[PDB]
Amino acid sequence: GLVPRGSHMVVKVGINGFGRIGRLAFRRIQNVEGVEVTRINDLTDPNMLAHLLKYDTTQGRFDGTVEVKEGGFEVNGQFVKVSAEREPANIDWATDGVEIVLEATGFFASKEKAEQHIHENGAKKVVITAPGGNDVKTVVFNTNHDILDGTETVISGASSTTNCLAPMAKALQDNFGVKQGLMTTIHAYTGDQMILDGPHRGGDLRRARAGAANIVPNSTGAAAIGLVIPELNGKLDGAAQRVPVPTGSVTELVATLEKDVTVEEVNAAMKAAANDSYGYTEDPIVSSDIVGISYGSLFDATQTKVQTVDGNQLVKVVSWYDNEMSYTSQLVRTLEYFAKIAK
Amino acid sequence: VVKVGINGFGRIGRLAFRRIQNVEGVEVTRINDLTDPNMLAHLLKYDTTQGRFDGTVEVKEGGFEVNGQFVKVSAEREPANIDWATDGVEIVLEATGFFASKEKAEQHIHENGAKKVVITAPGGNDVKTVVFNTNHDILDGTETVISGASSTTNCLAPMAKALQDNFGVKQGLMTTIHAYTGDQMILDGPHRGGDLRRARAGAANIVPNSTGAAIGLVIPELNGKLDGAAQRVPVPTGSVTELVATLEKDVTVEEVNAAMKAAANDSYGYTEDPIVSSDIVGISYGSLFDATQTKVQTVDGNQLVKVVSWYDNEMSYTSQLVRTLEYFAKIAK
Amino acid sequence: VKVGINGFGRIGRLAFRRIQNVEGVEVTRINDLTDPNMLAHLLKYDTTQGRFDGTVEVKEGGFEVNGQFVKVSAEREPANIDWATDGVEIVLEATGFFASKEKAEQHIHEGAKKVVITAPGGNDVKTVVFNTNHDILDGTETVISGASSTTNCLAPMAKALQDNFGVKQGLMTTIHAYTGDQMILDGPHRGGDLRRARAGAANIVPNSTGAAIGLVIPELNGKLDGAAQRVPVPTGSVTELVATLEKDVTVEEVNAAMKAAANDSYGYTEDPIVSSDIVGISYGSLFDATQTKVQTVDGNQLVKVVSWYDNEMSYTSQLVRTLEYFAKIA
Amino acid sequence: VVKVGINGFGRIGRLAFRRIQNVEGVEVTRINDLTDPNMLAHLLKYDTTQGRFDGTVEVKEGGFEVNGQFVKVSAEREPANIDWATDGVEIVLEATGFFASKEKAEQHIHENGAKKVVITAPGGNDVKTVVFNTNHDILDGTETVISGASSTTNCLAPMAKALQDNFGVKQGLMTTIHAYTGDQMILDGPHRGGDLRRARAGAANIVPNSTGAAIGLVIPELNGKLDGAAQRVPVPTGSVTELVATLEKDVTVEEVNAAMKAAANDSYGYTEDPIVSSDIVGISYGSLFDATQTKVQTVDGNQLVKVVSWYDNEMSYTSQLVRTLEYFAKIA
Ligand SMILES: NC(=O)c1ccc[n+]([C@@H]2O[C@H](COP(=O)([O-])OP(=O)(O)OC[C@H]3O[C@@H](n4cnc5c(N)ncnc54)[C@H](O)[C@@H]3O)[C@@H](O)[C@H]2O)c1
Ligand SMILES: NC(=O)c1ccc[n+]([C@@H]2O[C@H](COP(=O)([O-])OP(=O)(O)OC[C@H]3O[C@@H](n4cnc5c(N)ncnc54)[C@H](O)[C@@H]3O)[C@@H](O)[C@H]2O)c1
Ligand SMILES: NC(=O)c1ccc[n+]([C@@H]2O[C@H](COP(=O)([O-])OP(=O)(O)OC[C@H]3O[C@@H](n4cnc5c(N)ncnc54)[C@H](O)[C@@H]3O)[C@@H](O)[C@H]2O)c1
Ligand SMILES: NC(=O)c1ccc[n+]([C@@H]2O[C@H](COP(=O)([O-])OP(=O)(O)OC[C@H]3O[C@@H](n4cnc5c(N)ncnc54)[C@H](O)[C@@H]3O)[C@@H](O)[C@H]2O)c1
Ligand SMILES: O=C[C@H](O)COP(=O)(O)O
Ligand SMILES: O=C[C@H](O)COP(=O)(O)O
Ligand SMILES: O=C[C@H](O)COP(=O)(O)O
Ligand SMILES: O=C[C@H](O)COP(=O)(O)O
Repeated sequence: GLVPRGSHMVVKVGINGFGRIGRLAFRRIQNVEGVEVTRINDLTDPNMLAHLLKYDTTQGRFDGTVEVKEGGFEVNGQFVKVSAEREPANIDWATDGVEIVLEATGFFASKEKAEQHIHENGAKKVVITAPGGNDVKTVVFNTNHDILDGTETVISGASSTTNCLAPMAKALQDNFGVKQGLMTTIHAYTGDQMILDGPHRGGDLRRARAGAANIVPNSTGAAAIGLVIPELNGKLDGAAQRVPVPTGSVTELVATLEKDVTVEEVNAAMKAAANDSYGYTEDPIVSSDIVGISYGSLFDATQTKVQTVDGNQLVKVVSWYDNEMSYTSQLVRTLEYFAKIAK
Repeated sequence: VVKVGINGFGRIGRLAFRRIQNVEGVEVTRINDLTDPNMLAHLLKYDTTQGRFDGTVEVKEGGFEVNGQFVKVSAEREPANIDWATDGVEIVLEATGFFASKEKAEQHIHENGAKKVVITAPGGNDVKTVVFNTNHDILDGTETVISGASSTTNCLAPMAKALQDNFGVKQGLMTTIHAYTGDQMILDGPHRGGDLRRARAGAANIVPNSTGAAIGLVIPELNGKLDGAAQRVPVPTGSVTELVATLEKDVTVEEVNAAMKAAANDSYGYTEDPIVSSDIVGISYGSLFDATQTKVQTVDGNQLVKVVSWYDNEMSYTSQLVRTLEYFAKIAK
Repeated sequence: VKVGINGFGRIGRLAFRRIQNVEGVEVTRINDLTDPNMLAHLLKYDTTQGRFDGTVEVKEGGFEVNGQFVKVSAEREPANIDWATDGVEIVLEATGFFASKEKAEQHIHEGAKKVVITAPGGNDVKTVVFNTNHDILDGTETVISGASSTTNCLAPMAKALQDNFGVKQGLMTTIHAYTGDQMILDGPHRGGDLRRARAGAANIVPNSTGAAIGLVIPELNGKLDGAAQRVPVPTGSVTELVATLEKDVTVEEVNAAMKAAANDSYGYTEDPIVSSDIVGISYGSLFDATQTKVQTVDGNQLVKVVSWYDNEMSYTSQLVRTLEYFAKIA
Repeated sequence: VVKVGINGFGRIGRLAFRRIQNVEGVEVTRINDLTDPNMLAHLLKYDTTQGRFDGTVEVKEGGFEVNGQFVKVSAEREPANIDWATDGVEIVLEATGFFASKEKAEQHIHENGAKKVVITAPGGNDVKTVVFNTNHDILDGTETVISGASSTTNCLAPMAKALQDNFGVKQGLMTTIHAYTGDQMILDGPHRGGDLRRARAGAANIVPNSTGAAIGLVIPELNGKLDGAAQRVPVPTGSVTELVATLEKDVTVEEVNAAMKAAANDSYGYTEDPIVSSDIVGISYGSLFDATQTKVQTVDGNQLVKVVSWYDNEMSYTSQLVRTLEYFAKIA
C-alpha cells in the first residue's frame, strides 16, 4: 500500500560531496527517468567539478557534453547549480526544488549530523552513502529494501563491502543456515588513505601509509551486517587488506553451516539467488574485469571451497565488487525506490 | 668450507648469493643461467626491491669478481651437461623453477657434477621438505635431493605448529595476500603454463591463484587438515598469510598471541606494531606473526580463530633456504 | 577482403576488435603459440581496454565471435601457415619476431598474398602513418610497415611544423607506458637490454625508441633523433619534441597550425588532460596545446610541442585504417 | 652543538631528522606538526620508500625518545605561537610547505622563538637560495631566512653550471620525469590548490605539471636562459631531469661526459651504468649525472645537446638540505 510515483513524476535530488561516489551517482542518474540532480554542494569552484565529471581515471570519459557556466555547469544543455558551503545547515536546498539529499562527503555519516540538511529552505530527506549508525535503517537493494515505508527522514545505503557480502551471506542462510563466519575483503585503496607516508587526520597508523605502494591491513564497515540481515547479527565479523589498485575489490567469507554441503550445491544456490544486484560467473576473472559493473555483488564459483575434516566443514565463498560503481549502482537503485514512496 | 653452485641466478638465486656472503664455510664458486656474465653482474649490483649490492662487482671473461673473488658463469640449458665438479661444487641450489622434482633435480648428480641438490621450491611427496626451525630434524645428511619448501609454507608452518602444540588444530583454511611474481605476465598475454589468471597483467590486478602450501610434509599430524588459496596483488615483493581455523581447546586472543610470542625464534618473529608490507621487505625472519590482526570469534560456544603472519616472499624464504643449506652442508655424509 | 592475424597479442587482439566495425574487412584465421581457450579468454577480458563488446564462445580448433567461427592455429614458422585454406589474402604480422622484409615474406608462398608488419620493418619497406604519407601506397607492394606507435604520434605533429614553419633540427622524448618486452620483475632479458631487464611497473626506465621517421617524412631525414622514458602505467603515452625552426613563431601560431592540421588521425585539445584520458582513443596522435612552449632568448627560439597517444589503441586505429585502405587497392 | 627545530615532520622533515643523527654539530630538540606523538613516532620508525629507522624509537608523554634521547613534540598551527626557545632551538627547518616566503617564514622569529630559518623549498626572489657545492659561497651567516631550493633545482644546478663553465650556455629547455608527491591526490578529487592535474590520481597517471626550478637565483649568469616543466609518473619516490640546450662552443658526447666527471664531488655524482629509478632511492648525491643518456645532435653545423641526471627527490634533496644546514649553523 505504498502508492509509488511514476517515472514521469520527477523527484529533484541534491548531492553533498561531489567526490567519487557523488560524481558516479550523478552519472547513473542521467539514465534514471524521474530522478534529476539540480544542485551540487562541495568545497570548490565549478570549473574543478566540471573537469572531474568529464574526465575519470578509473571509470572513463563522461558520456555527454559538459560546459562550465557562472555558479554552476551545463550537462547536455541542462544547467546544474554549484555551491561551496561547509556547513549542511547553511545549504538552501529548497531554492532548487531539492527534496532528497545524497550525503556523500564522508563527514556527516550519522543521524544527528545528516539531519542538519533538514531545516527551513532545506531538504525533506537524506540518503547517507555509507554506514550511518544503528539508529538508521540500512539498505542493501534486492536484499532488505522491504524495510522502507517512505516516512523515514534519514537512511543509509550501507558500505560497498556490505552490498557485496549481504546477498552472498543471505543465500547461505536461506539455503543452509549459518552458524558463524569470518570475512576478509581484499580491497582497492581509497581517498581516506594517504598518497605517501604522512600524518593521517583520523589517527589511523595504517591509513597514514602510502596506499598505492603497500598491502595495508584495516578495519571494515561491513562487520553492521546485522542491520541488513537481522538473523545473522553478531554471527559475522571481519577485516580488510587494502592493496594497490585504484578501484575494484573482492570479499572472501569463511563460515560454518547448519547443514552439510558440497561445492556444487553452494554454487547452485548462488546461481539460483542471482538477480540485477547479485551476479553469477564461472569465468576465471581478475579485478579489472569488474570495474564499472552494475552488480552490487558478483559471485565467483571458481573460488568456492568446501573443506571436510572429520565430519566437520569449513565453507569458503568469494564475490567480486567494484567498490565504486557496484556500490553506486545499488545506491541509485535504493534512491530511485525511496524517492517513489517518499511521504 | 663447503662449495655451492647456483642453477638459476634469478630472484631467489641472486638473493641466496647475497646472504651466503655472510655465512662462513659456505661459498658460491659457480653460477649457471641462460645469459652472459654482464647481465648477471648487473642484476646482482642493482635490485629494484632489495637495494644495491653491499660490495664490489666487476665483470670478467667467463664470469665476474665479487669483492676480489672470481665466480665462474656458464650458460648451460641441460642440468646433465653442467660440470659442477670442475669448480669443487658439492651442493647445488636448484633455483630455475624448471627442475622441481626428484627425477629432474637428480640430473645435476652425475660424473663431474654435484653430489647433492637443494630445490628452492616444493619438489613432490618423495622428497624431504624442510622449513628451518620447524622440521629440519628430519635431515640425517644421506639425502641426495631435498626441498626448501615454498615461501608461504615457511610463513604458515611455524604459526600452524604453534597452534597445534598449544591448543590442537581440528581444521583450517588459509588465504595468502601475495606479491606478484615472475611467472605472472607484465601485461595481458598468453601464459606458457596455461593459467588464465597468471596470463593477466600482474601489477594492475587483484589476481586469484593457487598456492604451493604440501604442509603435511612439514607437519605430519596436520596432513589433510589444511587447505588454501592466494590473492596476487600489485606489490613487487612482500606478502601476508591469513589462517582461519577451528581448535580443540577454547582460547582467548591474549592466549593465542602469548603462545606465538613463546614460539618466537630466528625463523619465527613476533610484533605488536601496526605495520604494512613495505616494512617486511628484506627481513630475515621466515615468518613474522602480527598480534594486531588476531581474532577469536565466539558464537554460541563455538570458536573460529584467525591468525595472521607477514613474510617477504623473496628474502624471508631466502633466509630460511640458506639456513637449511648451511645446516645440510655441515651434516652431508 | 579476408585477413589473417599472426600474433594475437596486444596489437593483434585490439586490431581484431576494431575490424568488427569495418565493413569489407574480416578476420577468418588467427595464428599464435597457444590453444583457442587461452586466446578466447584474452579477447573477452582486457585489463586496460575493457570487456569485449560481443559474445565469444570456444569451439574445437577455434572460437565463435557473435556466431561467426574463426579458426585458430599454433604454428611457430610463418612458412608452414596455410593461410589460403581460409581465404586469407593479407596477413597482420603482430608477433614482434618477423619485423623485416625477409622474415615477413615467409608468409607469402603457395599462403598469403600480402603482409602488413605492425612495427618498423627496415628501410627497404614502405612505412606508412595514415593521413600523413599513405599517398606512397600504389597497391603492388608485397610487404608494408604500419610504423611504431611513437612514429604515428610524432609524424603529424612534426609535419605540421615543417609545412608551416620549416624544421631545422629536433630532439624528442617519449614518456611511455611499459610494454610486454619489459620484465615484470628484475630478471635476465632475452634481448640483452640491461634496462628492459628491470621491473617495468616499479621503475622509471630509460630506453631507445623506434621513431628514429625519415621514411615517413623524407625532408626531415637525419634532422630528428630521440629517446624514451618507460614509466609505470600499463598503457598510455606522451611525446615531447624540442625543435629549432626556420621562421620565428609565437605559442598562438603553433597551436593554430596544429588545429588547422587536425583530422581523424591527428586530434586537438586545450583541456589539461592526463594519460588515463587517452586510453582507448581512435586518434593516432592528440596534440595538447596546454603544454606548448616557445622560448625566445637573444633572438633565438627553442620550440616545444607535445602530443598524447595510447600506444595500444591509437596505433591500432592507425594500423586498421592503413589496412583497410591497402586492402581496397588490389 | 647547534640545536635545531623541525616545523612539518613530513617526508623531508622526517628524512632530515634521520640524517641529522649522523651529523655531530647538529641536534633536533623540538618537532612541530598537527598530530600526536604516537603518529609521528610510528612514521619515523617505518618508511615505505626509505626503509626502517636505524635505531630505537619509543613513545613518551608530549614527545618521544630516539636512542634514549627525548625529543619534544607540539601541535601548533601558527608559527608565531611556537615557543622554540624553550628547547634551545636557534635554527628552524620550515618543512610544512605552507610558509615558503620571507614574510611567512619570519613568523618563526620572535621572543621565545628562533633566531634563523631554513625553508625546505623555493622561498621567493628576496631570499638567498642555496644549492650546496654550487653556490653556498653566497652565505655569510647574518641572514635570518634562507631557502634550500627545490629538489629539481639541486639536480639541475650542478649539471647546468658544468655546461656553462666549460662550453657556455645560450639557452635551454628542461623536462623532469618526476615521482608523485603529497600535494597530488591519491584518487581523482578536488585539489585544494585549484590545479586540475594534481587533482588526478597520482599513482595511476602520467600527469603534466609545472616545476619549481624554472635557477637564476643559484646561477646568476643563466638567469632567464632556462625554462621547463614536469611529467609526474607512478613511482612513490625517485626522479630524473632531462635538459636540452644550445651551447656557445661545438662539442662531442665524450667532451660533455668528461666535463661532468671532472665536475663530480659529494653533491654531484657520475655514472656510466644503465640504471633505473629504484637504484637512486636513498642516495646522498644531490644530482647523479648519467653518461649513458647523453646526446649531441649535429644538423647543418648546428648542435642540440641533451644531458640527463638522476635524483631521489626525497633523499637527494634532504642530503643537500642538511649539508646546507650544517654549514649555515657553523657560520652564525
Ligand atoms: N569510494 C568508495 O569506494 C566508497 C564506497 C562506498 C561508500 N563510500 C562512502 O561515500 C562517501 C564518500 O566517499 P568518496 O570515496 O566519494 O569520497 P571522496 O573523498 O572522493 O569525496 C568526498 C567529497 O566531499 C567533499 N567534501 C568534504 N567535506 C565537505 C563539506 N564539509 N561540505 C561539502 N563537501 C565536502 C570533498 O571536497 C570531496 O569532493 C564516504 O561516506 C565513503 O565512506 C565510498
Ligand atoms: N620469488 C619468490 O617469491 C619465490 C619464493 C620461494 C620460492 N620460489 C621458487 O624459486 C624458483 C625461482 O623463482 P624466481 O622468482 O627466483 O625465478 P626467476 O624467474 O626470477 O628466475 C629464474 C631464473 O632461472 C633461469 N633459468 C631458466 N631456465 C633455466 C635453465 N634451463 N638453466 C639455467 N637457468 C635457467 C632464468 O634465466 C632466471 O634467471 C621457482 O621454483 C619458484 O617457485 C620463488
Ligand atoms: N603494444 C604496443 O605498445 C605496440 C605499439 C605499436 C607496435 N607494437 C608492435 O606490435 C608487435 C606486437 O606487440 P604486442 O605489444 O602486441 O606484443 P605481445 O607480446 O602482446 O604479442 C606477441 C604475441 O605473438 C605471439 N607469438 C610470439 N612468437 C610467435 C610465433 N613465432 N608465431 C606465432 N605467434 C607468436 C605471442 O604468443 C603473443 O601473443 C611488436 O612488433 C611491437 O613492437 C606494439
Ligand atoms: N617530497 C619532495 O619531493 C620534496 C623535495 C624538495 C622539497 N620539498 C618541499 O618540502 C616541503 C614539504 O614537502 P613534503 O612532501 O615533505 O610535505 P609532507 O606533506 O610530507 O609533510 C608536510 C607536513 O607538515 C605538516 N603541517 C602542515 N601544516 C602545518 C602547520 N601549519 N604547522 C605544522 N605542521 C604542519 C603536515 O601534517 C605534514 O606532516 C614543501 O615545501 C616541498 O616543496 C619536497
Ligand atoms: O571507505 C569506503 C569503502 O569502500 C567502504 O567501506 P568497506 O570497504 O568496509 O565496505
Ligand atoms: O612462486 C612463488 C613463491 O614460491 C611463493 O608462492 P606460494 O604462495 O605458493 O608459497
Ligand atoms: O610501438 C611499439 C612499442 O609500443 C614501442 O613504441 P616506440 O618504438 O614507438 O617507442
Ligand atoms: O612538490 C614538491 C616537489 O618535489 C618540489 O620539487 P620540484 O619543483 O623540483 O619538482
